Parts: sequence; structure tokens; C-alpha cells
Amino acid sequence: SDTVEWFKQAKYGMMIHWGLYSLLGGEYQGKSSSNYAEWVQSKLQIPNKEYERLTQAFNPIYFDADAIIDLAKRCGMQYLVVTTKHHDGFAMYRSLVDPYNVYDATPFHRDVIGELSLACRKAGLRFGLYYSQDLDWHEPDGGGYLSNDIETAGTTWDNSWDFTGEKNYDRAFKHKIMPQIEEIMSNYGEISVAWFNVPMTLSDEQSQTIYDTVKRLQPDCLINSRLGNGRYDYVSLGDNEIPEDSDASDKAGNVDYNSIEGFKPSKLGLYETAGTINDSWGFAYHDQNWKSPQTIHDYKAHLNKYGINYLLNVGLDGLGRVPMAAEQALLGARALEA
Amino acid sequence: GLVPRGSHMSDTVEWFKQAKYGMMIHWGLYSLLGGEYQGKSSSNYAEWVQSKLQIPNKEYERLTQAFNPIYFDADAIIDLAKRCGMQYLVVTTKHHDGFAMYRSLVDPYNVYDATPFHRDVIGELSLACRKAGLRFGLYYSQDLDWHEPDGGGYLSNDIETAGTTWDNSWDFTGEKNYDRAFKHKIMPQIEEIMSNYGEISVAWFNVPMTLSDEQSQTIYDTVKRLQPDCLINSRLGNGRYDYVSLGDNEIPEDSDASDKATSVDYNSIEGFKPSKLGLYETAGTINDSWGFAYHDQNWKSPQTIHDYKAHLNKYGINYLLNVGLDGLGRVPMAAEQALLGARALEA
Amino acid sequence: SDTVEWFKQAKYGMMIHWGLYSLLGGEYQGKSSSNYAEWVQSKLQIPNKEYERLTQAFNPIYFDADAIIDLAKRCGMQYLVVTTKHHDGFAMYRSLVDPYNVYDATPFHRDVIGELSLACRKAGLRFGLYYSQDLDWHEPDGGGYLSNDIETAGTTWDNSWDFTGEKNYDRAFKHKIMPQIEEIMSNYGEISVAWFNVPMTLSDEQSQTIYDTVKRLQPDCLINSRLGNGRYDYVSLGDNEIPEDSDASDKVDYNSIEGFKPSKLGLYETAGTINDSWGFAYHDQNWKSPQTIHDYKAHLNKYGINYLLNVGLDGLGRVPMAAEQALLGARALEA
Amino acid sequence: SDTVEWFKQAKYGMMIHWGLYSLLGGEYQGKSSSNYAEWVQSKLQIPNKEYERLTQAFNPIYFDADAIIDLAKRCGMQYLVVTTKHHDGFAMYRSLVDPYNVYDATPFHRDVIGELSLACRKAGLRFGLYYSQDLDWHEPDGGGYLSNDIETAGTTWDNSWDFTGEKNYDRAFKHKIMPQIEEIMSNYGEISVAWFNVPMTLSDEQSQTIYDTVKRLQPDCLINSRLGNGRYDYVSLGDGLYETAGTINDSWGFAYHDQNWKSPQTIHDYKAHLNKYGINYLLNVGLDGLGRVPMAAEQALLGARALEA
Amino acid sequence: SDTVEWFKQAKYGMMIHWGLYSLLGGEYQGKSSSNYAEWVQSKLQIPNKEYERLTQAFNPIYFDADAIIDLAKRCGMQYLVVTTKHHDGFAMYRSLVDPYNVYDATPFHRDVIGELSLACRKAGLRFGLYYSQDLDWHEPDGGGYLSNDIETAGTTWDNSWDFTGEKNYDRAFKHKIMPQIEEIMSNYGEISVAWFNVPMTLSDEQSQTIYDTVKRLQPDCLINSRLGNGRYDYVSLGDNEIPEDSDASDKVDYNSIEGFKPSKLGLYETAGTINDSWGFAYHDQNWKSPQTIHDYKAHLNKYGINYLLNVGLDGLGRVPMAAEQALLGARALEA
Amino acid sequence: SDTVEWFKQAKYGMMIHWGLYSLLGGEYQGKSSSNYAEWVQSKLQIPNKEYERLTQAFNPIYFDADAIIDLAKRCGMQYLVVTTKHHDGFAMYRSLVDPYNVYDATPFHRDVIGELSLACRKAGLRFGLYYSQDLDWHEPDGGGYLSNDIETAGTTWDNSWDFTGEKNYDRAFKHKIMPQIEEIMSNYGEISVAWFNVPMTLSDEQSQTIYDTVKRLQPDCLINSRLGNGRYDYVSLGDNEIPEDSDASDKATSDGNVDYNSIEGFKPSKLGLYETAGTINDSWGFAYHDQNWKSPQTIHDYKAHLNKYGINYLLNVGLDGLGRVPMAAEQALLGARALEA
Ligand SMILES: [Mg+2]
Repeated sequence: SDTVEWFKQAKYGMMIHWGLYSLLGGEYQGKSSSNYAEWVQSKLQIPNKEYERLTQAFNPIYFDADAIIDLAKRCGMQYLVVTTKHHDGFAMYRSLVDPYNVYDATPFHRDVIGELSLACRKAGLRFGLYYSQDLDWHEPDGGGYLSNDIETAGTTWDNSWDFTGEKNYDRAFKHKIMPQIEEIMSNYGEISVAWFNVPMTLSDEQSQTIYDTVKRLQPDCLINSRLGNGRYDYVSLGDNEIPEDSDASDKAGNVDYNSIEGFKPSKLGLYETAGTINDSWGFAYHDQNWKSPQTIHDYKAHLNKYGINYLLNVGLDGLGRVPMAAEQALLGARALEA
Repeated sequence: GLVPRGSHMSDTVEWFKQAKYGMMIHWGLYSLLGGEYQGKSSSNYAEWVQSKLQIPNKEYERLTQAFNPIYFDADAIIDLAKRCGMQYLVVTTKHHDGFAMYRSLVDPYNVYDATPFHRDVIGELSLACRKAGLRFGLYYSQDLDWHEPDGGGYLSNDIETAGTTWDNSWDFTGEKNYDRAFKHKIMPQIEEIMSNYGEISVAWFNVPMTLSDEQSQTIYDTVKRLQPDCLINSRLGNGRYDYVSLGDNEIPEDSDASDKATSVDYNSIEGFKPSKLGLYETAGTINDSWGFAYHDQNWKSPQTIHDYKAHLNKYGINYLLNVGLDGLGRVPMAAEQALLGARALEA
Repeated sequence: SDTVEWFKQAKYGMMIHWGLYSLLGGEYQGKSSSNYAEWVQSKLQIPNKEYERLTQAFNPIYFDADAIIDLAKRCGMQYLVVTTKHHDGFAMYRSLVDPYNVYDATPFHRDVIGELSLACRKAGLRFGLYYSQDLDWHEPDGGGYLSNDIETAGTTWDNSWDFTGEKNYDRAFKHKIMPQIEEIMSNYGEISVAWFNVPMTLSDEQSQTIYDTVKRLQPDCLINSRLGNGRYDYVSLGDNEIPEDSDASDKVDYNSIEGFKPSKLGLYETAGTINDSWGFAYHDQNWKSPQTIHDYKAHLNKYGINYLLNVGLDGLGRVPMAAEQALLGARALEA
Repeated sequence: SDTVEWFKQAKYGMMIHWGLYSLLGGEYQGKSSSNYAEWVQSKLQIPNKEYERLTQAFNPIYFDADAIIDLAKRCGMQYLVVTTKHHDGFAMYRSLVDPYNVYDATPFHRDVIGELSLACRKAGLRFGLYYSQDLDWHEPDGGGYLSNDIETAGTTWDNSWDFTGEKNYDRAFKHKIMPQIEEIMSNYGEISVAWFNVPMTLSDEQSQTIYDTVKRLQPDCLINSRLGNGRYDYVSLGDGLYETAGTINDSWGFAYHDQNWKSPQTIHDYKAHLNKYGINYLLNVGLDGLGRVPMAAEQALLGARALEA
Repeated sequence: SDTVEWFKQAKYGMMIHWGLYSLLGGEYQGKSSSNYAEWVQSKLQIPNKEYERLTQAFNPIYFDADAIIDLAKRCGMQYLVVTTKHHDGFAMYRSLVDPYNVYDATPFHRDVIGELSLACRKAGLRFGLYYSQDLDWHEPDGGGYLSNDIETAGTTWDNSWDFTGEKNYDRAFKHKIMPQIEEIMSNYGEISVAWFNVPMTLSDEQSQTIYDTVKRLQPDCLINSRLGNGRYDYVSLGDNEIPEDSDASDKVDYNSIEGFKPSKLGLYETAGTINDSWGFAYHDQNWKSPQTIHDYKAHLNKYGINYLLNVGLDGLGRVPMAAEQALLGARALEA
Repeated sequence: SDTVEWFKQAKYGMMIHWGLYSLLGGEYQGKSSSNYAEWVQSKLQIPNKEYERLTQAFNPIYFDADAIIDLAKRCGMQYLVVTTKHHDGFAMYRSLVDPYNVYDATPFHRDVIGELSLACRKAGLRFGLYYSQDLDWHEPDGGGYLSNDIETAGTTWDNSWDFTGEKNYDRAFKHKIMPQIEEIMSNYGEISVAWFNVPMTLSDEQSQTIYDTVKRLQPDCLINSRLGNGRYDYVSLGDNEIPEDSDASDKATSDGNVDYNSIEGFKPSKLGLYETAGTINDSWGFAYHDQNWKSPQTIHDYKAHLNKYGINYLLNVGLDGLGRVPMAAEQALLGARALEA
């Protein structure tokens, strides 16, 4: 495969997390998110009716897809993966299936995914899509409701505060998850990476259905291991997981295909660690724990030396900007390369 | 204590002498930028960003369309002040960028007319203060106005600032005459704010870089005409004041605080000046900025706030402690917690 | 079927009529509707161009799905059936097929059906959907143009004033009716009741096509007899029809809307109004008393007939005070 | 005075009550107004924060000033008196003094008083203005706070729920009442009638200041006996120049549940009785939330006209 | 076919070009083109990001579909063919597939094609649709990038200023072109004429796919020769092509847009403009006289060729006065 | 006066006509304006209720004050005079007195006069304001109702179709005219020229009141003769009036009394100041169907002829509905500039 040989040498990509959570920036009504500001709805059990009010404050006058792609290109990043829909269920593209999206529901009235697709194509960057296929806090049958024995970066995995009755993920899978995956894999050109997440609920068959649908629409798209249940083309390591040299040299009993930490089998020999510059995925006002240029440089070098890609995230602010400290960290790391 | 119903029975002078502690609010379009613009930093003063980065008015004005602070709640801000034992609240009606935070008939560059928010922030804070029994004060940039070709500061650019120049020297590069801005915008807006928001206890002017003694006097007399009990700070300039504002964050050492010595540049903003009435105030910040600044997390501790307040008050100096609201109209969590923490150290 | 045994014992449901007609409230340009305010467009032959202007006045700041469902629940009602689209053709949900709907066309910019679905699910009420499958005054090929020998609550059954040429219901059936039924039966979760109406035009095959489509998307949904042509799971009696003992003890024009019809499953329902209109009507204060509501309910239920009692929400999205008081009063008469 | 001789023979006028209260139509949160729907904010102590939400629902697509005036004219009404601002304090004209008004605060974004002024002038009806000078539930210092020993069509005369501190009408008088009276008596052409309330709170001096201001701006405007200043042009009789104001049903504001409309014959007979004694009949219409004359009101008026020949 | 015999005797139709280009009227930011105003994005290489801003200025308060159709009818025109989407890629109908359209993207918030469809039906005019199936300057994979039959020479017509990389029309064909053709052939009633254009990229198979899809959805729709590759029911001559007697009496590059081509059914049409532009152009006052229009029509018709005469509406939705007067004047020259 | 010596040598200025009429562009319901497209409301007796609909179509995304001033400057024009309010009564600035204005009533929501003032100041062009003090078709008491024996570029001078009863200009003078003049002479910096028009109704006292008000607010502002009644600082000739050599030499059209409220010919000028305002085509407002653009040579020669007699040439641009200078207008202006050394 051309995509396979490409991904093996791609080395470095930019990830983007952006959504309504970015406006809150890790604070709400005088209380804090966890280190993951994008989990704030769960952490503080924000009712959908309240969280939806953020739509009216979403008018990011500084968002400029071409400028973001240009920054990625100047840093030597070869692909960009963006949140089409995170756990809160809010789509960052024009979804016919669900009007809870950036185009229909906000004054911004623009398809963010559309703009980033176009910018990537112009600049010659490959384009990837993140989608929360399991969790959806906007849906009564969103995933996570069987997993609450496992601690989260919020409270529960699912929206357990608005929705307290019988739940069946199958219904959300059929009505929202699969239709939206069809939208994003149809409407934005060639997709090189599909980034799924936290497969807490979906069955082997549901993972397979997604896998097959993605490949039908996007034959060369690489799917990451967090689609769950062994249905994937490359392995995502844990959040910010920089494996020890020894373990990265082995890339290594039973594997839990739905765990998100550590190595898993990879027939194609493809691996990626997604990481953050500070400690959040979403923008977080009070997290100034930005990794230094030296740290970023060394993480990238270590991953790449062992055949692992580094997908480094930017959490855009409420105005659509790369935080200055994020940009300076990225450019600083780039300056340390020959 | 002989006043009309609805007024404070304590005379403003005796009140201010014992007031000890007030809240200041800085809020405007600069709060959206939060100390950054196009990948570049403000100075420590995020509200100075327009000058620091010479942002053209045509660009800066675009911020109006992003100003929809759905979490602004005047009653909640007043409640925080009151529970912390603050006895007054002083709010930016218009800062150096020239953008009004009230419904100005004189100038549509304001929060009511120019933003989707379409609400009179000063009006809401006035009403909240009245309901809670807090005295209400108004900050107004009478000299600098970066939205006005004749805004002040154009004679002062030999002196370093928290931006670049004192004036807007990038959009406006020709002949300038502050007198025109004084007549057309400054005096009319002062008349608005001193007329339309009830009883005003404090008038907080700033950086008197340009206005003449006569212009200072004209302001002083107009404020007193509209608001006979309003106390005016020393940064109106030229000796026209009722109380002395110390420097920004100026906590004088015991010896200086005791002596308050002057035997004076009336247009300087540092150090003591004469006060016939014996009234003094230090305005300070919880972090290092007046406006909200995303990258300034240097929040003073509860203990520091408590100690600063106690030190100032022991020497008869009031502490006016600022909150820079964010773009959504919120008190930053660390600021709220610092204030509540300081309150917990009293009893 | 679980839905069958449920419906047999459900006894009592709330119906909702709400639309652009609710703003007019039974008056337009100084003239009155009939007793049916929701028929005003036909009664007064309001041109579509004029009627559509109502969209801009539709901003019901007091609409609260949770509060409506809570009132139903407090009254012992076990299900709620709501107008997704009445005869005027205006959809009260986000229809991709047709932008003449509450989400796309009004400042309210909210999916009313979506909000009611969510509220019903949270409170454990079963949810039903009303759809005018035959009449559509917004469509040149809307039904009713073969039926004008039969008296109406307006003028004609069809829009005969904007559309005066050749008509063919098959075109509207294909392009609007079936696609919208697919939307409402796909996008709002489990649907327990489908309430069709006034089958003045559609063929046996068209009734069957709807029936099959509803069952495909909603296997447990019970369909009422006004789908027409014998394609149904339960019998709807006439509007406000409280049957006399002889007929009710015993329980055929399949497209008539009055009287009994065969019911293989033994399921029956009378839909009624608290006043005399389905839609909100400013000048109709003829509210049935608590005792009348109580007695109608008891009478219907003793024959195994469900009582589906309608509320016509006002232009602000409110239950009229007199309607709320009637319902709560009736509930107070149960021991 | 030309206005004096005119008013003596005018016989019949239309009054209009219209405001945010008209949207509620005598109900709020499942509770009733009294017979006076326009008093609902007081009756049910609706907080200003909640009541103000009505602004967003105010888009009366059927409001047509020319059509209202044409109805008045066809019935032989010679003047129209309209609510510029009722007790709730919401102005139905573009007020520079206060943005709580129909132009600035609603999607309708139109000056209702302006449109009615123009319509009256085109049709040759004299134009009159009603203004609540004492009560103002939108103002902390609105009047009524000395009068709560007297029962009302609501609860208290003042807003006693949002505003619970010291009250001094002098402040509202200076900042809102006098400035708004100056607006309405300046910006809408010749005003023939000024309709104020019976003063619960104003001083003699304040009533006099209003009288003098009106006459200064509108030298031919008639002031009636309600104003309380002790100088007036005509006597406002119960709710040689005289006028009785009345309603067609029992509410001033539109009230969905009041269908107690007076018959054509009643209106005809009442008007004839008043006119035989040299009393003008000022008959109110309460427009609905869409800006319409209720059908039964229109039918009553035209019916009464048909009984004259 | 009924449409075949109808088209043979129809003789005279109205064409409408209307879009964002109509606002610019051949001028843009200190530049101008006297070529076809609807081509201004290409002729002045206006970036999509700039051109899109025109959406916010599009509020044609004078647009009145009934009035346009009534003008056509009074002139004896028997059909109306309107731009659903021209080369700039902006749809003049509510497209689910692409929000770059007059309903979703402009304050006008109205379906222009929908309104014209309804107006035509009421007046008894047949309705036709123009769609740019090949060029689409809003799409990176829009057609035009393969120089048609002449090597290089500047003879590409894609958007080559915004989109400079490798291109594959098949992607746009699948994702935008075919879905939109399905929309317009599904959602606007009976379509009598399909007017395609400049087939310089699509394959014979792609032409066939369009042809078959149009016929599936609209069995009576006649397709013009500019669909390309021989897939058509009638021959479109060149723009404004008034053939000489010799050529007209006699009547092959299937993808050329000039001259005669074989016509099994004997159906032919020349589309022409009243001035020299299809879209409205501020500076083009070169209006043909009544006499010229009359004589062109007679010349075309005497050879069995229909005359499809275009109106370019202005930015307010109006027929330019000189255009209306030319058309009515030509009508006055008929008995 | 500095302004007097300045105006005498200024020679050449730009005028701007822009308003709701620019959207119609001289056509309405299939009917034509006269040569003056800005008079279309009167020509076709458009009811105010209908004309007001134009506000919702006014969103001129290509308006750029700096670019308009830059064109003026490139052509050697030394001042710019813009319509704050023409006969239709629609204000092109934020008027507190009247919400029928470009800021309050249109999606554009921008103060056109404010933007032009700022652009003029940055570029060092003097700034002038046009205001229709007499006619106002939006006001029942607008002027013109005594003058309908005299033909116009529409029908009547006044709005005689919406307003058919008794009229008294005094009311409009007090409530709209004087307050708006106060606004525009207060809120837009130093004003060098005040351009009034068609003084069909106002009295000598009313002309004087305006004159005094303008001078109070703008001491150095030069007021043109169309204020009426002899109350002026310089003489405006007729529309597009290029006087014959003999008359231009004498600065006189006849030997006796002048009519101070006529708009044609010379009048006395104590300060020796004169100006002809003219058009590039035949309309003041933008006109879709008027392509009768004067040639570069004509513009050059008109300017030279006027200037040789100490008469200024104030040449108008009628912006289109998008806020643009028509290309043919720009090309005529730059063409004329090219013919100067
Ligand atoms: Mg009274």
C-alpha cells in the first residue's frame, strides 16, 4: 500500500482538538476540569441544556485553517488529524444526521472540517479524522454505561446525569454513530487516518461494521487500534505514552484489544503515539505546563528511532487560535532539528 | 447622616477613610485576546495589547463580533465582593482602547450597540451594587483613547509604556489636538456615566499625560455638578482630586506609608501626593495584569492579599483589588479562590 | 406484543396539536375559523404566501417539553401523541425533505418533536406521532381534491385556492409524504403510536406502503384506522366520539372517520378535545369540566376504549391555564 | 383654543393598550391575571429578569397602524390615545433615555408610536398619548410604594419583589419619567391629548412640572383632571369638557380568557348616553400579541357604527 | 413521447441566468471583464474565499417568480430553463449535498428553483433546469483541467488559481455532481428540459450515468447535446448561433458546443441572449431590438429550431427594464 | 480666512451621492427614473412603506472609504463632499434624531459618513457634507409643497402621495432638519464645506438659523448658496453648469436682482468663491442604464474652463449598491488626470 509506506516514514503529525469545551477552557461555574479540559462536561456533570448554551458564544473570528496547516508544515508535520466529534457529541462539521454541530448551531456557521480539508489539500498534507464512536454525552444511548468501574478524566464514561434509565448503545450506533462516520468519510475528500477512541461498549461486530464502512468509502485510510476489538491497521499507544527504549525495540500473553495503553500486534508494523504539549487535549486556561522544545524534540526523536509516529496535539482556543505557548514550543522544537 | 432616601447616610469622606477594601473590574474587548494576538504577547498588562502590538482599529474592532459573554452575572460579581468584605466596586466604563462598556449615545463603539451581547454592563453592575448596598465607582480613561485620532499621549512618547506609544500612533500619524477629543468624546461620555447610573461614590481617572490644568478642572467640576458626593482620584491630573491614588500595585514600606511625604509631579502616577482630606488608595491586581491574561498564572496567595490589605489599612490606605473578567464574563477560578481564601483568613 | 398488552391497559393519553395555526388562534384578518382553529387556512382560503408569514412570529419562549410531559404524568396519562405535521403541511420537526418546518423556517430554530421525544423517554411515557398523510395544503398535489362533496371544518379538503390545475396525489405521496414518514419513524427513538388522519385520497396500496414502512422502522408501533383502507392495528373512533352503550358493548367504509370498525386485536381509542377545537382557539372558552372529563374517561375505559385527550398549545408554547386546570381537576376526582 | 372646541364636539375616540403584557394575555406560568391583564407583572410578581424575556417573542406581523386608524375613522372616532408606556415601564416607542423599548429590545425593531402618529395624521384623526408617570415596575424608584394599603388589580402598586430597599420616586422622576415625557411630546408631531394616571406618589410640584413640560412642548395638548396638578382642560370621569374611558370587554390589555364583549347595542347606547351629557367616550381596544384588533372587538365597534345610520 | 411532440412545436422559451455573479455584474475590485459576466470568477481569477463573500450581499427583495413567469407567458414563451448551478458551483436551490447555495448561505434564505417551479406549474409553462455538470470552480476536482482536443494554449477552464495540484474529476462527479443532479431531478416536480454544458472532461460513461439517472427520475425530460459524448435527445447549437440558410436546411465532435450534430428526433434549439452576456452585466447595454428578436425567432423557427432567449436577472432579482421592453416589443410585432 | 484662500485654489473636488436610491439604480417595477436616478422615489411616487424595504437589501460589502479617498487623491482632488441625507430623507450616518439611517436601519450597520471622515483625515483631504435641508420625502412636513408649478426630475418636489393634507415645513425644520444639521456638524470632525440644496420652502430666518448653527459648530466651514435666501459664503452654479465665457468673466448672469432661491446662474460673492458641481454621466445617483460617461477630454476641459475663471469643479461619483465606484467612472477620472502635466 502507498498509504502504508507513507505512514511508516511520515514520523510526525499535528492533532487538533476543538469544540464547545474549548470555550470553557477547563473552568465552569467556578470549578475545574481534570487535566483533560475536553472532559469538563463529564467532570462537572453539565446538563446538555446548559452545555448547549456554549453554541451561542462560539464565534472564533481568528480561526484560519490555512494558517494552522502552514504552522504544521513549517514544523515538518506530514499529516493533520482533527476532532470531527469528541465525547460531548458536538460535531465540528455540517452533519445532516444531527443539527448539534458547528455549522447549524453556532453563529460561526462554518464547516470547520471542510475548511481544514481544503487547507490540507492545498498544502499537500494528508488529512485524518478523529471521531468518538463509543462515547456520546449528547445521546441517551451513548456508550460508557457498562464501564463505570473504571475511573475517568470526568465522572462517568457516559452521560449519567441527563440520562438515568435503560440504555442500549445499539440504538445510538445505528442512528448517529454509523451515519456520521458515513458523512465524514464521504464529504471531505481522501482521508488517510481514522482516529477512533475509548472502545468501552461497542461489540466486535460493531467495530467490524465501522472498519468495513471506512474502507468502503476510503480504501486507503489507516484505522487506529482504538476502534476496538482488534479491528485496525495501526496501533495507537496510550495518551502521551512514550515507551521505554527497551519496550519500543520489541514493540511488546493475551492482549486486551479495548485497553488504550501499551503495545498490541501490528501486522503492518505501524505505530503512533498521540501526545499533548501541555497536559490537556482541549484548550485549558489554567494549564501552563507546556513541554519544552527540548522535551518535544527528544520525544519525537525517541519515537521515530523505534518506528513510532508522533501525533502532537494542539487544543485551539475559543477564538480558533493556536495558543502562543503551543506555537512557540512547536517552532522551538523544529529549530532543534538539522 | 442627613440625606435623601436612597442615598448613603455616611458622608463619602468619612466612609472612604474607613472603607479599607474594594473590588476593581477591568473588562473589555482586550479580555477576549487575553494577552495574545497573532502569536505575539502583550506586556504584563494585557489590556495594553492594542498599543503593544499596534493593532489597527479596523482589526481590533473585529473583536466586537466575538463578544457574547454568556456567563456574565452582575449579581454574582457583587455577591463575591460583598462576601469578601469589599465595600465598593469600581469598574472600567472605558479603558485606553476607547471602547465603552455602557450604552453611550455619544459613541456607538460600545458593548450595547456594537456587540451581539447587546446589554449595558455598567447598568447591570450599578443595579447589582444598589441591591446589595455596595457603593459604586466608575473608571474612565479621560486622556488616552486609541480609537480617537485626537486621543492623548502624543506628547509623552519619550516615556516608556506597557505597550508601544501612549497614543494610537499607527492608525493616526498626522497633526493631533487633544482638545477636540476632550470636547467631542471625553466630556460627553463623562457626562453620560455620571448621569445615567445613579449615585457614584468614586471616579477613577488615569494616566493624565496630555490634559491641561483647565481640562482637569472642567472634568472635576462636571463630576461634582452631577455627583456632589463623588470622590475623585489623583490621576485626573494637575492637582484636581479628593484622594490620592498610589502607583499600580504600590505597597509602600512602613517608613514611607507612615510619612506619606511630599516635601511633586501632579501628573506622575507613582508615590504620595498631598491629601488635605487624608484619603489614600492603592489599586492592585491579584495576578500581574489588569485585563484578563491567559498566560499569567502568578496569582497572589490568600495570605499575600490578607497581608497587603492589613499593611495598607494600618496606614490609612484603602486596597482596591482588581479582577480581570475573561471573555465569557467570568471571574477566573484562581482569582475567586484567592479572594475567598483571603476572606477566610479574617474573622 | 408488549405494545398490544400495554395499549389495552394504557387507558389515557395526552394529544398535542401545535403549529403555525396556533398563533392565529382561530382568527385571521378579522374573520373566524370554524370550531376547528387548526383548519383556519382552509376555512378562510389563506394563500400559502400569506400563511407562511406566521413562521417569523413563531418564537414560543415558554415551550417546555419536560413540563408538558410532567403534567401528563401527574394526570395518569401513559402516552403522548403529538402533531409532527397537520393539514397545513408545516412540519414541527427538522425535516430534510422539506424546509417548511419549525427548525429551518422560524426564529425558534428548535426541533419540537425531538424535545418531546427526549422528555417522554426521561419520564417513562410512551411516545406517539401524528402525521397528516393525505391532506397537505402546502403541496399542489396534496390530497382532498376528490372529496369536496363531503363537508369539512373549512372550505375544501385540499388547497383549492393556490392550486387550481391538474393534481396527482401520487406525486406528493412519493416526494413528501413517504419521505417525511420515514424521517419521523427514524429520528425520534421508539414510537408506540402512529396517528394518521382523514384518508380522503390515498389508495389501498398507498395505505399499505405506509403501514409497511412504519412497521419496518418501528416494529412495535400501533397504527390507527385513519391510515385508511383497513391498514391498521387499532380503531380510532370519531372526533370527540363517546359511543353509546349499545354500540360500545358490541364494537364498513374503511375511509370514514366515525363509528366502530373491526379490530382483530381488540384495541380502540377516542381522541377528544377539552374545548371544541384541536388547535388553540382564543375565543373558545367552552372547556369541559373536570367531572365531564372524568366521566368520559370512565365511560370509554369501561368498554376497553382508550381516551386520548388533546391540548392545543398557544403561540407561546403553553398549555392554556383552563386546560391545565381541567386536567388536574379531573385527576383530583380519581380516588 | 381650537383643541378645546374640537374636543367638545369630538364625541368618540379610540384608546389602545398594547405591550409585552399583551403576549401573556392574562396568564403566566399557569396562573391568572385579575380582570386587568395589563397588570399581570404586579398580580403575579413576575421578576423583571423573567418578564423581559417577552421582548424576544414580540414580533407582531399583523400590526398595521393604517388599518387600526381606518377602523377608528370608519366608526366615527375622532381621536386615538395610545399607551406609550404602561406600569411595567416598557416603552412602545424608540426611547433614547431607556433601551427597554419596542424598537431597541424586540425583533420587531419598529417604533409603534411613530407608526400610529403617521397613520393618525394621514387620516385626520387627532393623536393622544398615555404615559404611566407614577408607577414603573422596571425602575427601582418607580412609584406606588406608599399606597399598598389600597388594593390593586395586581399585588402592590410598585415592584416590591425585585426592589426591596429604600425608594425615592424623585430619582426616577428626574432620570426616566421627565426625560421620556419630553421624548413623546417632542418626537411624534402635534399631540392633542395627554393621558396620565391618578398620582399615588408624585408631589404637587412634580405634577405641575409635568403639566408645564407638556404645555411647553405641546401648547394645544389637553390635560385631563387625573394628572392631579389642580389645573386641567377636561374632566376624566369614572374608569364643560368631559371624557369617560371604557373597555369593550372587562380588560384594558388583551386577555385570552375574557370573552365578555359588550354588544353593538350596548356600545351604541352608552355612547349616546355619554354624548347627550357632553361627555366624550374613549373606547379601548387591547391589541393581541400579533398586533391585531381582536375580531370580537372589531365586530362590536362596526356593529355599533351600523346602528347610527 | 408527449415531450418530443411538445418541444417540436414549443418554438420559444425563456432562459434565466442568476447567481452570485449577478451582484458583480462584470466588475470586481478595480478590474472588469466584458466577456460573459457569469464567467467573472474565472475571467478575473477571483479566489473562492473572496467570491464567497458575495453570499452576504445576496438579498434580492424584488425577486418574484410569478411575475417572471407571467412575462414569459405574455411573450408566448412555452417553457423556462433556469440555472440551478453554473460554473462557479453555487446552487440556486436548497442542496443537502452542498451548503454553498442560495437557501443556506445567503440572507435571502429562499429556494429560487422551488419558487420558479411552483410559478411555472401554476401558469402552465413547462420547466427546465440548467446544471454545470463538468466545470465547478468551487470544487478542487471540478472539470476543465484536461485541454479539450487542442493541446495546451491556455485552453483549460478549471479553477486553477485556488487549486493547483493533481485533480480527478471522478471524485467531484461522485460526491457533488451526481448527487446534485439527483436533487434537482427529484425535488422540483416534472422537468421537461435538462440543459447541461461544456462537456470537456466527463467520460462517455459519466455522460451515460447522468443521462440514465435523469431519465430514471424524469422519464419525459429532454436532454441537450452539451451533456456530451452523444448522450442527448436534442441538439443545442452554439451560444447565440443563428445558422445560415444552407447549414440550417441541411442540419462530428460530440463535445464541441458549436454547429449542428445528428438529431434522431429532429429536435434543435439555439439559446441566445438579449444583450451579449448570460449573467447580468452592468456595462452591457447592447440590447437587441424588438425587430431583431422577432426576426431571429422567425429564422430559427422556420428551420424547426427552438429559440431559448435568456434573461440575466440583476442583483435585486429583477428583469432589467431594457430586457423586458425588448421582449414585450418583440411580442407586439406578432399578430 | 485660511479656508477662504484654500478654497479659491482648491480647483477640484470629489462629490459622492450614495443611498437607498443607489440600489434601484434608476429602475423600479419595470419603470425608469428621469436622468436623476436619486429622484426615483418622486418620479415614480414610491410609497415610503415600499421604499423602506430597500434598507434590508443594503449590505455594500465592497465599500472602502480609504479606497474612495485614494482615488480622489490620485486625481488631484483636494476635497470630498458626501451626501449625509438626500431628498428621500434617509441618513447615511448614525442619527440619534431619526432611525431612518444606514447604521440603525440596514444590515450594514456602519456609519458611512464616519468612515469617510476618518479616511479624509488620514489622507489630508478636506471634508465636506451635503444635506437636503428643504426636501425630505420621509417627512410629512418636508419642503417643496409650494413649488409644484415648477417641473422637477421626479413628479413633485415634496412627497405628495403619502402626505396629502396640510403641511408646515416649520415642524420638520424644528424636529428633523436643524437637529440633524447639528449632528453632522458636531460628530465628524472639521467640516470645510456645507452643501445645501434646492431651497424651495425655507424662510430667510430659517436659512439664517442654519447658517449661524453651522458657523457655531464649524467656524471655518464654507456654506454654499443653495442654503437659500442669500445666506452663504460661496456660490454654487447650476447642476453641470459650465458658464459661457462672458458670464464667467463677469460672475454675473443678468444685470439686476438675482433670485437667491434659484439654483441656476451666478449670484454675488463677497469672498469671490464659486463652484460648479457636475456628474460624470447624467445622474447624481448610480444609474444602471446611464452609460453616457463624459470623456477624459470633456472632464479635463470642463475643469480647465471653470478653473481659469476661479470656479471650482466638484465632480460627482454615484456609488453602486455594493459601495463601488463604477469602473467606467474610475476610468474617466483617471483618464482626465492623465491629460494633466
Ligand atoms: Mg388612573
